Amino acid sequence: AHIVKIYDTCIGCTQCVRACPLDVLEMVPWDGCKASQMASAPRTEDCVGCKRCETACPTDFLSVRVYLGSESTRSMGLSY
Amino acid sequence: KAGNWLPGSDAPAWLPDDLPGNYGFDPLSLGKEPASLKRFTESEVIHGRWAMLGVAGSLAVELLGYGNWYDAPLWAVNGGKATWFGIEVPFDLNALLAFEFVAMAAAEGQRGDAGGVVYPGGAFDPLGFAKDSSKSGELKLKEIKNGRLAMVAFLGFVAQHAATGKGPIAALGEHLANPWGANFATNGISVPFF
Amino acid sequence: PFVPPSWAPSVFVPLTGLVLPAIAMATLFVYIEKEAP
Amino acid sequence: LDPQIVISGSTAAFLAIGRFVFLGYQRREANFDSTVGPKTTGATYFDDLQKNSTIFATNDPAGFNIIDVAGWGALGHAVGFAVLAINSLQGANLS
Amino acid sequence: TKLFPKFSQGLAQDPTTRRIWYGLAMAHDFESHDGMTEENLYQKIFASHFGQLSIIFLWTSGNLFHVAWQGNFEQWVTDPVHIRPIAHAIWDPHFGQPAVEAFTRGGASGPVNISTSGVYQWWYTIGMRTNQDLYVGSVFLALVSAIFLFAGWLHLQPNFQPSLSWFKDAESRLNHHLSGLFGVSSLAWTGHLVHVAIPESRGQHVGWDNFLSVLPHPQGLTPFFTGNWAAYAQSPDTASHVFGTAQGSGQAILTFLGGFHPQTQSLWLTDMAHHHLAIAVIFIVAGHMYRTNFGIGHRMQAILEAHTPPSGSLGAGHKGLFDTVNNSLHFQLGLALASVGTITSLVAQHMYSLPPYAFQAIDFTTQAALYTHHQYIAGFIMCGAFAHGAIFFIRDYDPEQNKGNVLARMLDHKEALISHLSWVSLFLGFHTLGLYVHNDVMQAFGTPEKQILIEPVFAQWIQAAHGKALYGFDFLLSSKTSAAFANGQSLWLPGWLDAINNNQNSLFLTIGPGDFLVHHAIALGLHTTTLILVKGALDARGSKLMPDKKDFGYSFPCDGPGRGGTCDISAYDAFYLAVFWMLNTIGWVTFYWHWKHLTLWQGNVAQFDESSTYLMGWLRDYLWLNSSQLINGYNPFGMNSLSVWAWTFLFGHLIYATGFMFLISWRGYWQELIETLVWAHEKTPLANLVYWKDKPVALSIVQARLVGLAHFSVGYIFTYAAFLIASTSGRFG
Amino acid sequence: TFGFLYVAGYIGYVGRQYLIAVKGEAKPTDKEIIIDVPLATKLAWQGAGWPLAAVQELQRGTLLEKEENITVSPR
Amino acid sequence: ARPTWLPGLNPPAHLKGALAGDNGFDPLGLGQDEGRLKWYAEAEKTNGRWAMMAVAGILGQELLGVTPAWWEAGAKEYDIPAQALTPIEFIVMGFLEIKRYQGFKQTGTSGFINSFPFDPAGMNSPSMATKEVKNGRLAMVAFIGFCVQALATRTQPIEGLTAHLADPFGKNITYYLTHLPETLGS
Ligand code: CLA
Ligand code: CLA
Ligand code: CLA
Ligand code: CLA
Ligand code: CLA
Ligand SMILES: CC1=C(/C=C/C(C)=C/C=C/C(C)=C/C=C/C=C(C)/C=C/C=C(C)/C=C/C2=C(C)CCCC2(C)C)C(C)(C)CCC1
Ligand SMILES: CC1=C(/C=C/C(C)=C/C=C/C(C)=C/C=C/C=C(C)/C=C/C=C(C)/C=C/C2=C(C)CCCC2(C)C)C(C)(C)CCC1
Ligand SMILES: CCCCCCCCCCCCO[C@H]1O[C@H](CO)[C@@H](O[C@H]2O[C@H](CO)[C@@H](O)[C@H](O)[C@H]2O)[C@H](O)[C@H]1O
Repeated sequence: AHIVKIYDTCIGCTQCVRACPLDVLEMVPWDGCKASQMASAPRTEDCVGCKRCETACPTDFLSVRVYLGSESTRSMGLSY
Repeated sequence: KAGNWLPGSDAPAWLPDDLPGNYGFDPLSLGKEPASLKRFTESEVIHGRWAMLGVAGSLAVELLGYGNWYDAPLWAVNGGKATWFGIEVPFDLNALLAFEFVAMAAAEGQRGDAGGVVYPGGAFDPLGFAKDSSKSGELKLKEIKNGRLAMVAFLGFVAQHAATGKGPIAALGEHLANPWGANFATNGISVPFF
Repeated sequence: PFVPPSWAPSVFVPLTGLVLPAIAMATLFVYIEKEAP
Repeated sequence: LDPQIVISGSTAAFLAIGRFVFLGYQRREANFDSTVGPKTTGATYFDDLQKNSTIFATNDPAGFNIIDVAGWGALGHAVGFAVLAINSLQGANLS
Repeated sequence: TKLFPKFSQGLAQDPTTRRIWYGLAMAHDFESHDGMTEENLYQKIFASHFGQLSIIFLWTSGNLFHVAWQGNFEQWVTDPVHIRPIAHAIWDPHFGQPAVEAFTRGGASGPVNISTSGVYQWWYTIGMRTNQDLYVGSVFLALVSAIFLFAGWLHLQPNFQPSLSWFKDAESRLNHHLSGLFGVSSLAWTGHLVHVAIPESRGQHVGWDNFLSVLPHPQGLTPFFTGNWAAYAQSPDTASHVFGTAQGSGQAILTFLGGFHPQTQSLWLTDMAHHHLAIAVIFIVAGHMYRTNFGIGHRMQAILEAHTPPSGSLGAGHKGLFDTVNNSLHFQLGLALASVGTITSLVAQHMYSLPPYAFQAIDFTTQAALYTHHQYIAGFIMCGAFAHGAIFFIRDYDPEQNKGNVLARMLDHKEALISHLSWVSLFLGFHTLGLYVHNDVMQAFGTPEKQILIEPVFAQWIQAAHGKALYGFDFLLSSKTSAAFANGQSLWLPGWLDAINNNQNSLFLTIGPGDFLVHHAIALGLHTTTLILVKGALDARGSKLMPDKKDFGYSFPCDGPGRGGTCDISAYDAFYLAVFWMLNTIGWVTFYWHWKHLTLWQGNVAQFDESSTYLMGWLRDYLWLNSSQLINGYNPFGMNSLSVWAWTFLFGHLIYATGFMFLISWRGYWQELIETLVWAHEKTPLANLVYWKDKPVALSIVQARLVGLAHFSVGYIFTYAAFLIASTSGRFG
Repeated sequence: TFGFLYVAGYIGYVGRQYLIAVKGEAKPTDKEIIIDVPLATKLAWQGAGWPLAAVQELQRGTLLEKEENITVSPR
Repeated sequence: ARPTWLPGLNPPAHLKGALAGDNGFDPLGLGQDEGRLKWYAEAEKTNGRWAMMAVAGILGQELLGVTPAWWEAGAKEYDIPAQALTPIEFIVMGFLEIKRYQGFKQTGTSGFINSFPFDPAGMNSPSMATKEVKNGRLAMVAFIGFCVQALATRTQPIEGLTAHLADPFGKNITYYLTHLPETLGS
């Protein structure tokens, strides 16, 4: 399973959640930004490591980071 | 301040004013660190004192007709015996190194443990010239100025001999014979394009 | 005493080039595939 | 050259200066190794191999123990044979 | 889950074939294993080193055994000039009769390979004369191999495992290795030369059976204990001495002749005896420098802490470096590979020009192989030296503990370092390539007098300082009135000057404009390879494109297509790109060495002088001209002894070209292709009964770069090895 | 050697002068793809004295940027 | 405050004086693990015991007129062929030594075959243990003296002593080390 971390520079644009092609991320309430919402990664066991979320994050440096880790059938994206 | 090495210049701050022989000469700011300057202050005096002995010795040998400073140790090579003022000495090179190494180690080692003393006085000033400690300013200035002059002179001995091969007294006689035709501009060595 | 027999290559070359590799590959293939208790 | 005079003579000089000249200086520099601290702090056999288990005490007033005698004597022997060997090269045929 | 690999649960849980590949590739990265501790890390490494030592002595034993069993050493020693050494016998059932006859040579019973490693000249020089001498050495080294293997087992046992602090006793290890490992070993080797090697070179047999009753010198130890050490340098071997015989021999065991033995064209044994005696004294003395349990010596931490320039030019200086070096194995390994890698180059440079083994010079194939062998190994070791320096920064570097010291300040001005290496590489490439192309155009248009030939005056001036009188500089050793010439005129200059002014040997070969261009191409290779490796290390911890690269490790595929694309952004990839430039650099070095020597060995040095100034000459007169015999090893009319090198030559081109596939085409194409193969197997009747246990997948992004680089390197090496040996051996051998 | 350096410094100095000149404009990027020929010709002729101008910038300390005004990566 | 090898040197802590012959001599601190010191103490005796027999054997063989010199005994041919001697020695010594080790592990003392300690005559006490070590150490030093004196002088032990006694100042290590050609040229 890969590791996905959300850092406190998130502005709650939701672009990472929309970009993710496996519904790994979601938005949750927060008080640390104007949007009052923060990205969350509750389902990292389904993450494949495409890093589409990082491509979509506007903040600099990124507020969502993916660290490729142990491989499995789900993370290796196999249908066989 | 003993003067100004470059008239119109500003003396470096890190050079204390009362330091003997202070002309404000430090283009490369080598004495900027106080700890380094303290070591340099001692080394200049020791270098000058050895240079004064060396220049006096080098001139004395040739003035009395015993050769030049450069030829003095040739006896230990060819196979001859040492001579001092024409008086034969019974030692050989390997023996001489023994006395000098032990003797100089004792003296220099004793000086080294003093932790930077450069004006001991006491037994080293039997006649009490600097016993006053208040009028010593001129004597310290006279010592360093003659010391710096001797250091420059000895470099002249080495540099001149490497170019012409003659002794310091012989070189002086040759300059006076033809001042315009016998100088560093006529070596054929010092200035390659002359 | 040291000199090996004149027939040594005939036995050792096939042994180290065809036989031991076969056993080594079989040993390694079984080992990697083996499942933990 | 006579080996007995040269080797013994050089050794005496190096022992004499070591005992009377550089003993104070040498000891001070040895304490600069104390500022860093001990090598290890352990109680295993391999950790014990890095400690001064045996302290070489001496009755000499200045503390010139046997380890110092070996150090300064070795330099004298090394210098002594350098002098003898170099002097031997004089009057050597085809060498 | 699967058992293999036992050291990583992440790999063992992987259901794909990546588990097999990655398990092999992470076996020796002990720091990454599950449950690893620092103390266990050092004990595993200590055990592994015993295994490496046992392999080295077993490999050496195998060489000794096969030469004695199947070689012609006893025949070769009689007439080394006109006999080709035999490496080992051939038993290939695939051979046809013409092949069996072709490889039968040297009076051997059957087919054999000709040796190129020079072990014959080496072993003959050190006193070996019979096959039984080699047999006893082979059994002795096989025993030594066993002992080291046992020691590796012993020190893994409960009561013999050293503690962590034992591996970090720097002062004690340096004292022993300098005085004992270096000093005593060199002192012992002097004993062999005085007692065995030198007498054997004078026709007197000395073995274990009689060496206690044979006097190495007529005056036995009286000169040694009396200080009259000059007695050992009297009556050296005369210029008429015939090696291995007592005619023309002398009596001296320690000399400083300084030249080459006239017959063997190699260094005198009495000089190599005095050499090893001299450094042994220095190394034994140097090994009494550091602190131990006896209250004298230096502590390395004190030395580093002291050396801080008072002006603050180097910041904190070397403060904190002792822990940085003493606690990081990658820092220590980087210093070991950098030092050993440079010394490997030095061995190659000095062995071809100062051949130490009798009759080594006349064996042209051996000399070519030995120089190429060690230069390629040096090149790989240098790349490893920088790789582990890059690994140190990611894994072991601690910014807080290195605050303001020299190491930290290197990262402060890394852009300045990289920018200037970039400028030097560009400058050398532009002008080096430009001058070659200019000279090529002039040759093409038929005006060889219009080309730009720059005389290597600076290098020719160095050769004058060493006594080469061809250039007329009359400088230092080239002038008979200089003090340098006079002082050494009684010790080694007569022999040295005689050898350096002999133009038939490789001691300071004459150089010209052709050597000017090639040397500047070599500089381009060194600077560019350093640029790639140095960037990979200084940027390992992060960069503007990836500020937090340290959090991902030394080797990762990429950071994805975002931010413009980040392919080959890790420090692992900088090393991967630098290997190509290392091969390119060592290739230029070995082409230059080989071509300049082939022309010398044929006597027509003018060919190199004229054709080496433009790049068509290299392609025409070196690569194309010298391939004629190689590619005729087998042809439609038959085959000869070179057919193995002809076959290996194409074998290299194939492995090299196969590497392009892993480097050009990347993973995404192949993973999708494998998915139709998985579909095809499952739907095929009579085959879907059989099934796999590891799900097939394409190689990883990082794996294919290594696999492609491995094929590239292997094909690189095998192609030139076959050409180097075939061109040199067929021409003369 | 000194023939080439004069021309090489001429080309480099002229380009640096033009690059500084357009940095003050509202849209520097559009002044680089579309060259301001009247300005370029003016700077082309004044470059003949680049060695004099280059040295005077060095002594006045305006040749190099300050270390604090240059971006660098984390270290 | 027992006597120590160096005047005015307090013995190191790991040496308590319990062992026989404990003079506090361990400049390298080799014996500091209690598990190794016990092994070394046994190892000291066995090396000394073999040395004591060896020194007596060399002296006894020389005093009884046996030839050739002790360093040429192997070359001489005896009733049993040299090839047959080694297998006999290997089997016999292997048996004695293996049982020698087995008893030491169980009891921690030294013995013979199945008896540990092997003291049939009942002579055993701290004084006897001390006397064994001191005589053992002397034999170990003595044997090395024989080996080196054979190398340099090439004379048997008693033969060398007689030459020294006859001409003390003329004959000594100084003479032999500077006359190897003469002595080895005979
Ligand atoms: C205690 C035993 C012992 C005794 C009684 C003797 C007695 C004698 N030896 Mg022998 N010898 C010994 C030990 C002994 N040796 C050892 C251990 C060695 C090896 C270094 C030698 C090597 C040797 C040679 C090479 C020669 C003699 C010779 C002689 C004779 C003249 C004396 C001489 O030159 O001595 C001076 C030189 C010596 C080496 C003797 C040293 C004796 C002391 C007591 C040894 C102390 C060892 C010490 C405790 C070890 C500490 C180790 C440390 C790491 C802690 C004389 C009969 C000469 C002769 O004429 O022989 C026929 C001769 O040529 N001996
Ligand atoms: C060191 C490795 C090695 C060895 C020893 C051999 C040996 C042989 N190869 Mg080669 N081969 C090898 C590697 C090797 N190969 C590799 C790596 C490849 C792939 C690149 C090939 C590809 C290859 C091909 C394509 C062919 C050979 C063939 C041969 C035979 C050539 C001589 C002949 O006329 O045989 C004649 C053979 C016989 C008279 C019979 C020999 C004994 C047979 C093969 C086995 C008997 C087994 C026994 C009855 C029961 C088990 C006994 C066992 C448990 C001890 C011979 C058996 C040729 C051949 O004939 O193969 C059969 C052949 O066509 N090889
Ligand atoms: C005198 C005591 C001594 C000795 C002999 C050694 C010896 C060795 N130690 Mg060390 N070691 C010592 C004390 C000693 N150690 C102490 C006191 C400690 C504790 C502080 C250690 C702790 C220690 C560790 C932790 C390790 C070692 C290791 C090693 C081995 C290094 C590899 C090797 O073989 O290099 C051999 C090197 C040379 C012979 C010299 C190489 C350099 C020269 C200049 C090259 C050129 C020479 C010449 C021209 C070549 C000719 C070639 C020929 C073909 C012609 C080596 C066997 C390592 C090892 O492998 O352990 C198994 C290891 O891991 N040691
Ligand atoms: C004595 C020196 C030394 C030592 C002790 C180590 C030790 C280590 N290195 Mg280092 N390294 C060295 C030399 C050394 N290196 C050199 C010389 C280079 C330059 C080439 C490198 C380059 C290097 C890199 C780039 C990396 C390491 C890494 C490592 C670690 C893991 C190694 C591993 O898992 O390999 C496993 C071994 C393999 C997968 C196979 C190795 C064999 C290769 C692929 C070539 C095979 C060729 C083949 C035999 C040819 C067949 C020919 C055909 C005709 C038959 C380990 C701590 C890795 C690490 O984790 O660092 C933190 C890492 O990234 N090293
Ligand atoms: C023959 C093949 C080749 C060539 C010519 C180069 C050239 C270069 N490489 Mg590259 N490289 C190669 C293969 C090659 N590489 C391979 C196989 C790899 C493995 C992936 C790499 C990996 C690599 C790395 C990792 C690095 C380089 C670097 C460099 C530069 C080194 C400095 C230099 O020589 O500057 C002088 C420049 C040249 C010789 C380039 C050719 C110039 C031509 C002749 C100009 C022609 C102009 C003319 C007007 C015609 C134009 C026509 C057109 C408009 C139609 C240079 C641009 C380093 C770099 O960029 O340093 C700054 C660097 O870091 N290379
Ligand atoms: C008691 C006393 C005293 C006396 C003392 C003495 C007398 C001493 C001595 C001492 C000594 C007398 C010492 C010695 C030492 C020595 C040594 C320590 C040595 C070493 C050596 C070496 C190390 C060597 C080496 C080498 C070799 C081997 C070879 C060649 C090279 C060389 C040389 C390097 C007095 C009166 C003063 C005071 C009071 C008390
Ligand atoms: C990145 C990194 C790293 C790495 C590094 C490296 C890899 C390096 C290398 C380096 C090198 C590889 C270097 C080299 C150098 C060299 C030198 C510096 C030399 C010198 C020489 C000399 C000085 C000489 C002289 C002389 C002559 C010339 C002649 C005569 C004689 C004489 C001696 C006088 C490390 C690990 C640290 C870690 C951190 C990071
Ligand atoms: C032909 C002419 C050749 C002349 C060669 C001269 C060689 C000089 C070798 C000196 C070796 C070191 O010896 C010298 O070390 C220290 C000075 O550096 C002195 O020792 C002192 O030095 C420190 C630094 O100044 C002081 O803070 C301390 O009080 C003390 O450590 C020693 O008392 C002296 O003996």
